[PDB]
Amino acid sequence: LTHRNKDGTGVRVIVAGTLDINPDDDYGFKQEIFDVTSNGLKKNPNWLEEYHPKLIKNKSGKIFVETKFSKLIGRPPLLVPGMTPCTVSPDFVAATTNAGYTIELAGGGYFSAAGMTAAIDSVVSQIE
Amino acid sequence: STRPLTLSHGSLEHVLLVPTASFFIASQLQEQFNKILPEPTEGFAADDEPTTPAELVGKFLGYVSSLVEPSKVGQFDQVLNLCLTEFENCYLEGNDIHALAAKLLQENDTTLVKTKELIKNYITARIMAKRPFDKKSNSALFRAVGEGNAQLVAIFGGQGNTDDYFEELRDLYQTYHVLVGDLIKFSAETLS
Amino acid sequence: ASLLLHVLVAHKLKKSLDSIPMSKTIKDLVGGKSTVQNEILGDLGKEFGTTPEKPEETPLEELAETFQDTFSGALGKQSSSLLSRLISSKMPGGFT
Ligand SMILES: *P(=O)(O)OCC(C)(C)[C@@H](O)C(=O)NCCC(=O)NCCS
Repeated sequence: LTHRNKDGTGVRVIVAGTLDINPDDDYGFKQEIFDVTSNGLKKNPNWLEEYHPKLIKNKSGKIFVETKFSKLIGRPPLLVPGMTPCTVSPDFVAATTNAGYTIELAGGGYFSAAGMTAAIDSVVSQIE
Repeated sequence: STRPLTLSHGSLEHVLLVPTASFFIASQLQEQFNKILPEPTEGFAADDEPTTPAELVGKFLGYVSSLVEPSKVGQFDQVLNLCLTEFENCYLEGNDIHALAAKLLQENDTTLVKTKELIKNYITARIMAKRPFDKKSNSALFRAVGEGNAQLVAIFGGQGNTDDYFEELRDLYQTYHVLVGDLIKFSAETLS
Repeated sequence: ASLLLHVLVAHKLKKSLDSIPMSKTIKDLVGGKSTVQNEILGDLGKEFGTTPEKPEETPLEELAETFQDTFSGALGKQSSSLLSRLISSKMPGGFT
């Protein structure tokens, strides 16, 4: 009961009264008390510290919100998503990409490989 | 000057090195033990029959521990003391019994009832053969609290958590008889 | 899956294969003791692998389908181990 109240604060519950095995391995049983190896000291995640948003700079000196997602793409953690009328235009996809933000070209406004390929080519021609 | 003895049940065995000084005792226990435990069946699934070498040695430690006296130095004291020292050096590799009971449960096809008795047997044996727990164990968790990594808090429950709490007192007393027997006894007197 | 699930639940409740109606949640059948509830969920975890979210809130009838898809007449870990006990522990005295 206490475990579920404070999943994601960085607290491990050990049920000191019973020996069993947790498949999830969310909380411990008696073993964790007695065990001598590193399988006695296990910690539970502290989401506020694991996934704390940070800042960070280029050689250029240009600040970024650092997160799991921005660290992968090298751009701010903001995406304009695929909208059928709105991000069908390769002139919009290009402007948003140029700016420095992630954007989906929208399949939903294209009816054939030929038609989309012409669109994707019009994007590639305009971006850096 | 030693001599081999082989505790076995169906397909699995532990080979046991008895000083020949006290062999005519041990071989008499071996045959008496080898008739109580049942007919080997595939998987070793039935609750009584042990499933690993580690359980078979434990089943023995229990059967021997059931013939010793805690005061009177009998014949079986040195027999038991050289089943323990085998069991502790093969299958515990300087861990706790609980850490072993866990391993068997997620590796092998043991059950809970099967692994509860192994903990009863070993902890009974440790006390029937005057080897009381006195070493400050190297528990990873408590090495970690000394160092100042881990903070611990104790919490105690109340009524509502189970239909029959009293099965918890029965299962606790069945298994740690030899550790709690004195506290139970004290409460029974103090309430009465 | 609809038979296997019924049997796994029936066996854990010490109850007959028709005294459990399939149109009923797992948290309904063992409403009292919460231990048995999770212990059933632990068994379905081993048996069929991946579960829905809050499986003890969806009727066995409804939950049997969700398994029927990604499972293929496989007895797997838990059920095999329950039969291994049933035979050896009961008295098919010699015949395994
Ligand atoms: P399960 O999910 O039902 O297990 C949890 C529990 C309901 C047993 C537990 O949360 C519980 O006991 N709830 C109420 C707490 C309680 O028992 N209070 C004490 C009465 S003085």
